[PDB]
Amino acid sequence: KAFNNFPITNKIQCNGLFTPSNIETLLGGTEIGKFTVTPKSSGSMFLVSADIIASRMEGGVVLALVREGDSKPCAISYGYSSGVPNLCSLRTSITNTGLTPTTYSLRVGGLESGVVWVNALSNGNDILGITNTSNVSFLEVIPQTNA
Amino acid sequence: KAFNNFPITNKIQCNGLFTPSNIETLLGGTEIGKFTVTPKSSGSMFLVSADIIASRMEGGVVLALVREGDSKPCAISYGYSSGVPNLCSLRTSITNTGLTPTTYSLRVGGLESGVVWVNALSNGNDILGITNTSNVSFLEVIPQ
Amino acid sequence: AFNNFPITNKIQCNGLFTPSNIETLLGGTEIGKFTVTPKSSGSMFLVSADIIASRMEGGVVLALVREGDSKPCAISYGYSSGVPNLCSLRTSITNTGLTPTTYSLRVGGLESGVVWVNALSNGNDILGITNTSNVSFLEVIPQ
Ligand SMILES: [K+]
Repeated sequence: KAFNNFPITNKIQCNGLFTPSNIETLLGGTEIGKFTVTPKSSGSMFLVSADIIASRMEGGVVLALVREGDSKPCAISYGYSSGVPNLCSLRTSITNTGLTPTTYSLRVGGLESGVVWVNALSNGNDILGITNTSNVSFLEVIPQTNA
Repeated sequence: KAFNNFPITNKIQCNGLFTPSNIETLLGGTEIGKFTVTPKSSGSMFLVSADIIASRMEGGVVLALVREGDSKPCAISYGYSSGVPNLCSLRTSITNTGLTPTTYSLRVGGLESGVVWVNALSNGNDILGITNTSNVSFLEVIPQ
Repeated sequence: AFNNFPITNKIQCNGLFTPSNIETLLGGTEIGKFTVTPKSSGSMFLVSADIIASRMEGGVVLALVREGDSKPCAISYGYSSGVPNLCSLRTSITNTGLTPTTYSLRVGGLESGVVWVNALSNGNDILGITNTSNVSFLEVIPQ
């Protein structure tokens, strides 16, 4: 079937917040990447893993995956930073509805308040003075029919 | 080769602690899911990933995977929450014996003290006012 | 091909990661070495390191080094408040042949601080038992 990895090496200032008002809309957080994938197989799943290096002053990080054409996220996850960079992750298994190429958008933002930096320290400076890499991968798998 | 994903969306208050006296028993934590998988290949392994949204007042979260029929966990992992929700994960490779369906239970609880809420804020409220989703997946693979 | 490499020892990771050593081989403490051989050409390895780590309040750094290189090919970040927490590295590396290749995983403090792997910050067993961190290599064919 399919495997696709999408590295994200850009630094992103995510000043877009996630709130109870915007969480089920398209307005929450800040987009950090877009990814187009095509299932090879009927009846398959995409196992999606976003593993994002992020910093913020003490608080929560929200990640939201949006299928282009939908009006709200199809998966939402949560991370944390104390001030120092931490891996913030989203895992989901999406049931595929055909063989049409589909574009997903990943958005990142503070839980209710605060600015989140992706691939940087909490002030936007390079972590350890270098370029860092976050990753979003899509792995197509066939789920087992359980007897 | 078998694959299955098991979403978990209930808000669950995990009052069961993990302690040095219960960690090698079936009594630690609070069960948050139970899953039955069937290997298609003999001598395979399951790559298991539990990714659980959890909150607790400042402290450690423990995750334990228990194979039904065993007397203690076959895998143990650790997570953290400051009070705000955070993903707490267990990732392991588990050996399969034969082709019969096998049932696994996932337990979550505080490291030695504290209450852990799964899929909720530390007071049991909905995170961002919505239903939230945790996942446990099993991917069958042939080891080298 | 799938290969899993469990790491069970209690390891004091006293080697720091600093701006001066991050792009060298000198950062961190090696916690494991893994030799894998791609079965298919054009393939990638999906690498997942999930390491139980503790330190006094602060950042944990993880670096994967491929034998022959002068610096890490993947770097990730974790956190501990003083109690053990899973610190992870995820990456996809492109395979270049069908010959065995050796990788090294190093863990250390972000700029300062001792990190313990598979242990409390004083080197005691967590919950009084042996604990397990894992590094796996799953060979897959890309698009
Ligand atoms: K903290």
